[PDB]
Amino acid sequence: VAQKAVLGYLNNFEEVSNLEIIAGYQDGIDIENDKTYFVARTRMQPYR
Amino acid sequence: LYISWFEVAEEKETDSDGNIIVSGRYRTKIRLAHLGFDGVWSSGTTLRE
Amino acid sequence: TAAAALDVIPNIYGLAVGGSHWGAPLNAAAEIIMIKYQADSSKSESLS
Repeated sequence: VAQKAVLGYLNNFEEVSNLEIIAGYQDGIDIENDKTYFVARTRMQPYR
Repeated sequence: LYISWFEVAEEKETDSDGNIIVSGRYRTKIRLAHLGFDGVWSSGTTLRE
Repeated sequence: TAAAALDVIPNIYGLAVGGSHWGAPLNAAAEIIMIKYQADSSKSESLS
């Protein structure tokens, strides 16, 4: 049962490792010590 | 293991005056798939090279 | 993906063009959200 459980995760894992960053929000006009949010998606389809 | 298709499709190349030669370039596509580590498909994507 | 394919491009072209089913994705989201409950309330029967 463990092998079915392991491979069911390992199929999903590779899509996450291939995620592509599209844009990032700088703190309006400020610099240094920023939280700097970023947005990313799956390449294989634009779904996620 | 990977699998693929070629799409066969029609739509009119409609002219504003209307036309008979409604043909030439269509948004046909080419599609790819693969089966994962348990045999279910996922990468059923459209590269359309 | 079916709801998106019924939306992103038209059904028909000619003197009249269109047929994109406006509500299709948001109408589909409620079914996706519903399905979680039947599984988790039967995982509770498995673990019971």
